[PDB]
Amino acid sequence: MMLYIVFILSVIFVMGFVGFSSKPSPIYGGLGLIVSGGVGCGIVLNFGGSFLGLMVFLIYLGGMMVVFGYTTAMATEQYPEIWLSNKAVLGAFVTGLLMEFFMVYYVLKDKEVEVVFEFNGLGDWVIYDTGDSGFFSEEAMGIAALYSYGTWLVIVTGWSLLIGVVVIMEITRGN
Amino acid sequence: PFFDVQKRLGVDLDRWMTIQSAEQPHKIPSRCHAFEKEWIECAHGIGSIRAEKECKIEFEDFRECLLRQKTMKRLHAIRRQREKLIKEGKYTPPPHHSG
Amino acid sequence: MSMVYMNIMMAFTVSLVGLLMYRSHLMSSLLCLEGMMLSLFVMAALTILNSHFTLASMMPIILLVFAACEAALGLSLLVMVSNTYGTDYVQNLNLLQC
Amino acid sequence: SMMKWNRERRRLQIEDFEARIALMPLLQAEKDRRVLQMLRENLEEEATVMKDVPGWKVGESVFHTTRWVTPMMGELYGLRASEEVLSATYGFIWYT
Amino acid sequence: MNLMLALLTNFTLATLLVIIAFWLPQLNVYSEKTSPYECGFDPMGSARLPFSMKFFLVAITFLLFDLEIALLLPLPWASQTANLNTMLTMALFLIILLAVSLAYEWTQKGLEWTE
Amino acid sequence: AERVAAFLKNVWAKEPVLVASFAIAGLAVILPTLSPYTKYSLMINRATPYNYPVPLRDDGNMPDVPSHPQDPQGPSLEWLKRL
Amino acid sequence: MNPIIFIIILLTIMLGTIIVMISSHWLLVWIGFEMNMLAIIPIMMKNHNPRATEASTKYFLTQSTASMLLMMAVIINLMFSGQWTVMKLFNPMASMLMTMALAMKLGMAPFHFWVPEVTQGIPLSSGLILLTWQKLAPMSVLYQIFPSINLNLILTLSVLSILIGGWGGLNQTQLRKIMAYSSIAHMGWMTAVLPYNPTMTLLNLIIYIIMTSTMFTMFMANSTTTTLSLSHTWNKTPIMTVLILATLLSMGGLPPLSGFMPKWMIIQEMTKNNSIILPTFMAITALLNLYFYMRLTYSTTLTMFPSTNNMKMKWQFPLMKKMTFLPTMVVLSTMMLPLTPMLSVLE
Amino acid sequence: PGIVELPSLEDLKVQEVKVSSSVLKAAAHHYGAQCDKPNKEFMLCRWEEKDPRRCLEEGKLVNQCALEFFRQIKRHCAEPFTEYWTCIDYSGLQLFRRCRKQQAQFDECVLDKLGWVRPDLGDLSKVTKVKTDRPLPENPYHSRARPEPNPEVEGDLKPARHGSRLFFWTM
Amino acid sequence: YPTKETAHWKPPPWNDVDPPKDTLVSNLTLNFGPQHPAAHGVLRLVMELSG
Ligand SMILES: CCCCCCCCCCCCCCCCCC(=O)OC[C@H](COP(=O)([O-])OCC(O)COP(=O)([O-])OC[C@@H](COC(=O)CCCCCCCCCCCCCCCCC)OC(=O)CCCCCCCCCCCCCCCCC)OC(=O)CCCCCCCCCCCCCCCCC
Ligand SMILES: CCCCCCCCCCCCCCCCCC(=O)OC[C@H](COP(=O)(O)OCCN)OC(=O)CCCCCCCCCCCCCCCCC
Ligand SMILES: CCCCCCCCCCCCCCCCCC(=O)OC[C@H](COP(=O)(O)OCCN)OC(=O)CCCCCCCCCCCCCCCCC
Repeated sequence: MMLYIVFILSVIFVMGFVGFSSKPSPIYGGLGLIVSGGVGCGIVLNFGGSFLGLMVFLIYLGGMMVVFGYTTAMATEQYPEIWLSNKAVLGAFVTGLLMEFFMVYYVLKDKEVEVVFEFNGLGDWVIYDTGDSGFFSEEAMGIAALYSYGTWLVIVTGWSLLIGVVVIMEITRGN
Repeated sequence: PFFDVQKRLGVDLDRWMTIQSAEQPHKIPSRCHAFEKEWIECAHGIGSIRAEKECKIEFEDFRECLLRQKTMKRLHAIRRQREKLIKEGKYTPPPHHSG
Repeated sequence: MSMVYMNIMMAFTVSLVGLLMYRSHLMSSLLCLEGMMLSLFVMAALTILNSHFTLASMMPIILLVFAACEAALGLSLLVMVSNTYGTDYVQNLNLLQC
Repeated sequence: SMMKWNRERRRLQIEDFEARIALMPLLQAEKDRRVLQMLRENLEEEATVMKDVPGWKVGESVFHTTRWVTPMMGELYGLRASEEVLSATYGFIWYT
Repeated sequence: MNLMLALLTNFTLATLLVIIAFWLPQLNVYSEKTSPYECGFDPMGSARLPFSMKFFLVAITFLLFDLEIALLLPLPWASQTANLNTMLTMALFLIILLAVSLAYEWTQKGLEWTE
Repeated sequence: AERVAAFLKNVWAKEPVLVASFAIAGLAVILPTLSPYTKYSLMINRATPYNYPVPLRDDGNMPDVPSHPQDPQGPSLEWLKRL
Repeated sequence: MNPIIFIIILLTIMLGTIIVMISSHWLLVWIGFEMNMLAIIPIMMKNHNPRATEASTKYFLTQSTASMLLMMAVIINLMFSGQWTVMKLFNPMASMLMTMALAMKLGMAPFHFWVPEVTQGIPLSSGLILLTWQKLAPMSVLYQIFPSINLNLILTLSVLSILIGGWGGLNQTQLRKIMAYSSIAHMGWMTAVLPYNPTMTLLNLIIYIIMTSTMFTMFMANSTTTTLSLSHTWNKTPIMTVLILATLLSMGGLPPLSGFMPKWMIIQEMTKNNSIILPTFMAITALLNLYFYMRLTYSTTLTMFPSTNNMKMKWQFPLMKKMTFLPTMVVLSTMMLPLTPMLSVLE
Repeated sequence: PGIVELPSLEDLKVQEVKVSSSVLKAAAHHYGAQCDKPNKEFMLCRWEEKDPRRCLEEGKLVNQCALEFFRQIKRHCAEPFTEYWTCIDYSGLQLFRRCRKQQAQFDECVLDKLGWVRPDLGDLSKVTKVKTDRPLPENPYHSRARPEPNPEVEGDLKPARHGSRLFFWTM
Repeated sequence: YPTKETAHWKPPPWNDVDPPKDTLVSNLTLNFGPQHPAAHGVLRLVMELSG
């Protein structure tokens, strides 16, 4: 049912994580993180944040494109490993999906599960707000306050990105 | 804060985002604004040792609004009971609950 | 604590367990750090968007800004490791003994 | 030209927002009755479903305070059909 | 619903075209036909060998600048605030620091590809 | 004034893109501090009614608050209709 | 490295730490650590040799993992309290992650394996920052969240640190590895008194910094990084060996030296809270520290190890090292016990 | 704890205003000029009472006044109004810009046959004052009694008795 | 305290600088032609490429 779209996207979100957490060739690990970024954008986008969902997808699409170039230069071998070529990779991949299956199986059967925290399986739609906003997007108004309210945040992040460029040149200088 | 430069200098560096009942753009309220305000006003100036026991009612309502644990349990029981009655043909849903 | 929070918190645990169990490639571990940041971004965005905490809506963006700095910093170190040994294997990083 | 037309666009926006501001009292009044009607219908139906449960008290509040708490989506559409629940939850986000 | 159905149709059409491509034509597969292409002579080594990136430093810098678009894209909404003096100050400060980063890397020969 | 003109001509002959960049950016920082219309941008943003104007309970001692929308009291947008 | 760039990166390290101390919002605290790690690593890579690359990489991997756990704690604390204030956390699971994240940053046992290796792989000046300045930010956070810290977790880490630090320091001949294991052991004393009196955590941190900064300054003066290299100091700078003796005896907690004060005050607070078995165990286990400080005095000041002929050439040149604040630090690290009641200024 | 009190379905019964969104937007400016007092009364009740159950009676007078408003349009301006809101209804954004000629015909009918003057720009966004006999709520949040503050410490600050009293120290 | 595990440990270099590893630069060899538009048909240009 489409009422569980958020839950169905979060299952793919975990499956993508098991994709790169099992650590095959970073080429295939990068693909797994793109799938998680794509569905993660979908999950966030269904809670009312379209800018946040599209932005994280946009940032991670460029992030894994640099990682792809770095994988062909410094993280490549003759036979890049897939989720089936190695027992250690395959073992961790099957284990991740089985735990995902059991958690999904129990939450949809009992409507509850207790692991550190107590989770509810009624559906994500039961916690949404029943009132409408006005003529604006609340997420957009909060993000636009960074420049009027977040003067201190803009300075530290701005300085951090500046020093970030200085640092990477220093680290990679080699002399 | 370990060093309270903000309070002495009179500069607000990060206090404006610490609570969700503070001033927001366009006076947009948070869903648990009333509950947070009550817990903050109950436990003002009395220390966390006292507030942990004397403002326990407000803080439990505030946590109920935040995570809705007790409401979802209540909905679960009603929904579970309705299925049991329907599964054994003992309850007819009304029209406005079906269409 | 809806059923979505379970999967998001499980994603963080998977990426954490993935980061703490190295295979060979330093690049494979760097992906797990970027995976963990993604989980924290999603989990924070969900909580903030659901509670209508308007001003907190910028926090997830500020979380991505400093995730890139770390990711760029981790890549810069990976260049120098590769230039010294010809691979990004972590078993070569053992000249220093505890 | 661009700044002259954008200036006119701001005045057309204020007019549009004032049209909403004229209707909000009527819309708010309707919404209050609609929300209260739905809650009562769930209360009249919780009584029949939960008549046999031993310790159940129909309409009990989960909060200590007697203040009005805005119902969340589950409380308001707890027992209604999935078709109307789907539009009340994702109707706006999905309308493109 | 509409967006999801639009995506399903686009990738279903793409998939069906690929399926037809592999099942409609007559195939004659043999070893030499599917060998890797290197202009007529056998490749000397594996294509999976390391491939040096001479613009690695510029690629790292792309990660940092690609995060400025996330911070800069809210500007159209930021201009709607009542605190224009503060908003315009931090908008220009943020863009200027982005420019100083470019100036530093440019002057320090950071944008030049390694030999 | 002679040696400085040499610098400008030299850059204008070798980095015309950068000369245009710095000139454009300099105007962005300077003109707003001088334009008389900058104050109206603040007023237009403040005059846009996103929220509902919640009425004030009338205690009988608020002469500057209108009782009806079309009363003379209260802020006026006559300036905006001519700006 | 350009001197201006070194100064800017140095100030960025301080700014990150200062942001953590003045921040009242959790997000800013996290930003402080991220800024601090961003600036520290280039100072570790300054000499650009394979050991420095390994040290920086091991340091980055550990610190990056800790910052992820700290952000998880902040978000979990946000879900259960709906506020970002830097105070006691409102969820037990958030406290454990934050406590462990702060333990990894400090290098407490059993998260200590990087401290001996990172310190060995970087120069002495970079090591001094690693073992003195990097401890201010994590200790700032523990000082503010201690009411919610699980008592068993924090005391367990403290006890393991005192044990591992003492044992690890016995099998070492490298000064940077000796100072590294000494640091781990001293972290235990700071965090052991944390649940009972956070003021004494500040006292031990201040005294530990002064003594630690004094040892590195004296090792930096002679460019000594090994026990045997330090064994030639008596034949070049005899005065420097006496100062090393007094400081090392102070670090061992022997009265009437300054370093006895933090142990003495920490035992007082724990015994007031009816904690008797732990202070006794901590004091006795600290004798492991005093043993491999005594072993350094023996080969440095109390005996005269063999010299080499070329040493005679070093007699004709003075010490051109800056040795900033060394005369002041050595005095504060040895003669401060009569001023012990001045610990009240920290309150 | 406690039972949530809800009105009966008879308390929520009222004659609805069954007109589409294009009808409301076409008449919004005149509607907000004529029905201000019952509107602002109800809107003050919601923000002061913070409870929809405490403003049902005011919420009915909003409906009653809106009906009388449209009945007057239905008696004098029936045809010009229909053309106006038909043209607003055509646009996806319900823009005012595209119906000025039809708006003028609607504005002149009410001006002559009813004396209604359209509010100027910025009028309906004004914060106004409303007279009401309804008492001001005293505890709208249903707050409990705030805990008593810690006994404040005040007085003259004398020197520490016998100094620090730290072990053997005399000062 | 020597043990069997630490029998092959040796003290680090006096200046923290380990010898650089034996040159293992792996240039990429590519056939540029003969069947190549820019090879003029019958040129087999074997090129060692770094990037
Ligand atoms: C006096 C009161 C005593 C009170 C006692 C209480 C305890 C406090 C005292 C602690 C003792 C600290 C000093 C230790 C000795 C320093 C070592 C030394 O001799 O220098 C050699 C050594 C360099 O020798 P080298 O390795 O051969 O060459 C390095 C380069 O390769 C060379 O490359 P180059 O040739 O291009 O040159 C680079 C350039 C570089 O120049 C500098 O070194 C300047 C560094 C910036 C310091 C600026 C002063 C701080 C205040 C500035 C105001 C803004 C601060 C906020 C910034 C954010 C706001 C924007 O020049 C230098 O290197 C100058 C030589 C170093 C002199 C350092 C003098 C300042 C240290 C004392 C002040 C502490 C500063 C905070 C520590 C920084 C942490 C990262 O110095 C260092 O690199 C170490 C720096 C110090 C790190 C340890 C500092 C202690 C950390 C604990 C905090 C203590 C305070 C809080 C707790 C206690 C109070 C309650
Ligand atoms: C109030 C807030 C606004 C102010 C913000 C403060 C920051 C301003 C700077 C932000 C932009 C960062 C870049 C600034 C440095 C300029 C780039 C640079 O570093 O040039 C160094 C240049 C290196 O080139 P080189 O290899 O030496 O060969 C040419 C030699 N002539 O060596 C050189 O020869 C350069 C010679 C000096 C160049 C001066 C450039 C000044 C730029 C600012 C001018 C703005 C005003 C102009 C517009 C007026 C209004 C129309
Ligand atoms: C590649 C990109 C860069 C291209 C070069 C940039 C352009 C050259 C720089 C000077 C011009 C900048 C301003 C841009 C044009 C402004 C708009 C315009 O020209 O229209 C004139 C307009 C007329 O008034 P208006 O009220 O709009 O009348 C119709 C209203 N219905 O006027 C207005 O409405 C607004 C009046 C304010 C105009 C702003 C400029 C005045 C700034 C204060 C004086 C300082 C001038 C600079 C001198 C100091 C710097 C050297």
